[PDB]
Amino acid sequence: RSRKESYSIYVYKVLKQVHPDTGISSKAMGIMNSFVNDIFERIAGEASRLAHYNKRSTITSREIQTAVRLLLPGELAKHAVSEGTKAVTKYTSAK
Amino acid sequence: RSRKESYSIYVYKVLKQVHPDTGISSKAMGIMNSFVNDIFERIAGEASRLAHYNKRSTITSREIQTAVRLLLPGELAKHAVSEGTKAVTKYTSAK
Amino acid sequence: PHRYRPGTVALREIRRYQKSTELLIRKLPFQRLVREIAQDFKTDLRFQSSAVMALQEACEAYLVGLFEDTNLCAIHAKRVTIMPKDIQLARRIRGERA
Amino acid sequence: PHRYRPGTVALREIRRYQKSTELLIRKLPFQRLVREIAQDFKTDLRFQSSAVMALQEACEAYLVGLFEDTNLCAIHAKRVTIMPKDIQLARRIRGERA
Amino acid sequence: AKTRSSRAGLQFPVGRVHRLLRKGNYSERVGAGAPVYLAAVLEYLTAEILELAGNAARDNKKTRIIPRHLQLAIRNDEELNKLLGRVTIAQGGVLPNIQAVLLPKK
Amino acid sequence: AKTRSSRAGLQFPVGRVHRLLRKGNYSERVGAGAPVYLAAVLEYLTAEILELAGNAARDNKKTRIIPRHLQLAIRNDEELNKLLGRVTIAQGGVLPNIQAVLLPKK
Amino acid sequence: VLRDNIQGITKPAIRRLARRGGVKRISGLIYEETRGVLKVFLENVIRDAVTYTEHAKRKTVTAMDVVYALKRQGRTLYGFGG
Amino acid sequence: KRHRKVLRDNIQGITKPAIRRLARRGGVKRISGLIYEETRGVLKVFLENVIRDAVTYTEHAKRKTVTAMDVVYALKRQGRTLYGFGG
DNA sequence: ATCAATATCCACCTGCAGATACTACCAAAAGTGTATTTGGAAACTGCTCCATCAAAAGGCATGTTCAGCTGATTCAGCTGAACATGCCTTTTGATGGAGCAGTTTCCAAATACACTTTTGGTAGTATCTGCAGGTGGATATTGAT
DNA sequence: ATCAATATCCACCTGCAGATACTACCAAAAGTGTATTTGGAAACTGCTCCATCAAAAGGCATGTTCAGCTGAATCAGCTGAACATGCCTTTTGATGGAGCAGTTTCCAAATACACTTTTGGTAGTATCTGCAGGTGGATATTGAT
Ligand SMILES: O=C(O)c1ccc(P(c2ccccc2)c2ccccc2)cc1
Ligand SMILES: [Au+]
Ligand SMILES: [Mg+2]
Ligand SMILES: [Mg+2]
Ligand SMILES: [Mg+2]
Ligand SMILES: [Mg+2]
Repeated sequence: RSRKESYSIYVYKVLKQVHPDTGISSKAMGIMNSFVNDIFERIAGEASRLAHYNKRSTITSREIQTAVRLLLPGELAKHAVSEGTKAVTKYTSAK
Repeated sequence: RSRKESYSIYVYKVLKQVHPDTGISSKAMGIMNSFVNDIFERIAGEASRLAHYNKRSTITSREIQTAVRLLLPGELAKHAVSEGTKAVTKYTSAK
Repeated sequence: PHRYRPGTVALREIRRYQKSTELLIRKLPFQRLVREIAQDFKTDLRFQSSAVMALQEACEAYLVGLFEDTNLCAIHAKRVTIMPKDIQLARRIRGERA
Repeated sequence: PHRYRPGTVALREIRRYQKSTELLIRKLPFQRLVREIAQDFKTDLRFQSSAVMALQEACEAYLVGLFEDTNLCAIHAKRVTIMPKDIQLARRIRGERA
Repeated sequence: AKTRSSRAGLQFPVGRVHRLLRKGNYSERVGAGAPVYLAAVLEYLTAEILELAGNAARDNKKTRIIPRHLQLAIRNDEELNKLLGRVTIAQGGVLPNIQAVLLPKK
Repeated sequence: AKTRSSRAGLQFPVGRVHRLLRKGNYSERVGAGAPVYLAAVLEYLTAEILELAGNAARDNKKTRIIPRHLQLAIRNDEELNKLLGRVTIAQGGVLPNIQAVLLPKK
Repeated sequence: VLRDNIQGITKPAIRRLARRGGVKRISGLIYEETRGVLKVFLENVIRDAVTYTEHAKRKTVTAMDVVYALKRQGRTLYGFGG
Repeated sequence: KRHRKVLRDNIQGITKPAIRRLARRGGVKRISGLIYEETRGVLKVFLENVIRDAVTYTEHAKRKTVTAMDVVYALKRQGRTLYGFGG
């Protein structure tokens, strides 16, 4: 009965933007969920350590950004950083 | 001048118990300090994860115990679990 | 009758099994082995179907990976035939033992 | 005029260095190399001297460990001489370049 | 009432990411930008994989992404392969790859 | 006023371990037994290491434990060696070990 | 015709695994070596899985128990939850 | 005011004898002449990776000084945990 | 080379296992209004970190010499690849019930808060003691003969 | 075997860095004692989904045959060890200067928290279809001659 959350709604929405005529199997979707949760945990984990090392009680976008740089290879990091900074800009410039 | 705490005091007490006539260099003490901090984080981290996995918000001696069985190999686990069970049983019966 | 030369079917199987993703160990014997090993740690255990499958996916992907490194160790020694010493060297360097 | 045969002094050196714990790379050159590499990432950095020593202890322990694995790769090939291909195989199996 | 995702221009759920940061014991406090940034990062990486996996489906005359396609996408891209170097994709198989010295001579 | 270390039978500091568990963001709550059990495990392990290192000191005709003695103790014990298999002990060196084929003669 | 459970991992199945690993030729001693290695892997992962089971006060090993075990053994598996 | 002298080619300070010594500690009896450049290259990669992470922690903390702690945390991230320098 | 055997590729077809679509709640995001909390912005320290200069040794660079290791070559014998099929183990699908999971309850045990007490980490001086590094000088080890 | 060169061992012996010893010590913990809140064990049980098993399925155990791989043996070339010789660069230990980690005190901004709306997201349910296998026939690959 109880709710079992996942990212699949959102993975599917991003799939449609990227390949509008392409679908995805259930198994493939499980893998994509595992992927999001894994990277979530690695980034959050590094951000947590970063805050703790600097005796801060708060994880900000600056900890998320440094974590991304520590965790992602080169080109992926650059784009992830630019996508993250863009989303925070759009979010702020929005009454 | 701020207080930089360490486990030195306690490492030394334990040294005197096992080898009454043996000293320890400050570099050896540095290592022993890194070792305790390291094992603390590993046990605490396994305990944290384990509680989250079971939707608990409390880390009890039961979470520590399991984390110790996950982290330590064979005999060290067995002996560690005995000393910890016995420290709690004693602690509980001493108030 | 007609007879393929030694190695010709071996190559063919390499191409065939690298194209596909089906599990390559039969399910029941795997499941028995899992339960046997599990019995030494706790008796009267049941297993979700997906629990055993996750285990079989993990062992097979591990063993395939190990066979790749094993093969590199055989080739390093100017052979094309994998041996126990190749598996042992691969495990040693990986840090799985010794 | 007296000569040890090839291998005799090499074995003596293995016993000598395996017995001792001192850093084997000269300090000032190692420090220059750290400063050069860091400078290429970021200008105007300073280093605590213990930071540089921590890097040198890490780099030496990594290299010693790599040479053990490399040596096993040579011996597996029925040689006693380590070659670049032994280091590369060790690094590949370790997953440093897998 | 507007969602924080829609404000940030994102498909990934900012609110959920925020909650998952609170209740994961990562820190005592969470800044307002952090879930936005994190959600955008996860969306980005999701798009990148779905892009290359889609392409792999296309190459194999298929319109539905399966684990095989995810495996092909990940292991043929140098950066994704590194990010996911200690990860097993169930039902992924491996890349076709035969060592040269094993190919028949004549 | 008795310390919780004295109540529990312990040289290692229970209060300190409780506090480090709180400030580390491991969980919302910390049970009363948890730091007692953890301080004991920590004490056990350090006793184990110091026993063996003390022995390596004595074997090398020394009274003061240095990092080399800690390394010999760790690397000569199968279990401590596995527990610490991805750790470097500064100024530790290595175990004496020469592969057999490298020795002279036959 | 009784038979060990380990031996149910058969020469041809080990051979298929090798083939997916790109192996052309296989010594006869590999089959027993491989069985030993597989047993160790299963022991190490099942141990941790069951330890999670026992901690949750369950009698059924879940996919999640296996997934968490694999993760801490440095063998992260995607597609079965978590 | 002062500057800094240009740092170039410092990898060559990891000399042939220093590399022999490290190999000896690692149990090596005989060493091909190509090993020295190959080792310099492996060393450079390993240093770049650790320094990159350590400098990232420095910059995050808004310091100009790389601490032992920054190096220790960079080594830990890299799966090369080091005892003896804090933490 | 030619030529047969068999593997491999491609077009087309089609039923249904497994997608995508739709509906309808409702937990959990968002909105609102206070109630804490924090991370600096300025404004000072005392560090260490950098720089540099001089002396000295300890290790490094180089060239020579040839020991013995590597890699090529050849080859014989052993050892794994290929092979046809019915026996038998696994796969498939149908059916009780174990136990996971939903739900509710309630108190032993947790956090919170304001005192009181004690310990651990400093820093100032003082003393001590283990052992690093130097000294012969008695005991191996190696390699030429 | 025996002999001579030289590395190794070991044990005693003085300078001293690093260790242990107080002293005093205070600021931050840690402890003690109510007041207050609640997480999760306990108990009951609904309903997945798990173990078992009968009939249907199709992979593997087997023994023979010999292709071709591995490992042994031989050896010519040349690479890499050993060592002598000349001296550059590192090590060591000063000294000064300052760039900058590390604190502390005030707030303006930011984030938590208790309370209410107002959905977006899930489970359950209902349609829709991509493609796994199947066949049929052309073509490539392999191996024999
Ligand atoms: O990182 C790898 O994946 C890797 C694979 C193989 C080798 P081996 C090697 C030896 C024979 C055939 C094929 C490969 C090697 C490398 C350089 C020169 C000579 C031999 C080295 C590295
Ligand atoms: Au190789
Ligand atoms: Mg004792
Ligand atoms: Mg001495
Ligand atoms: Mg030749
Ligand atoms: Mg088809």
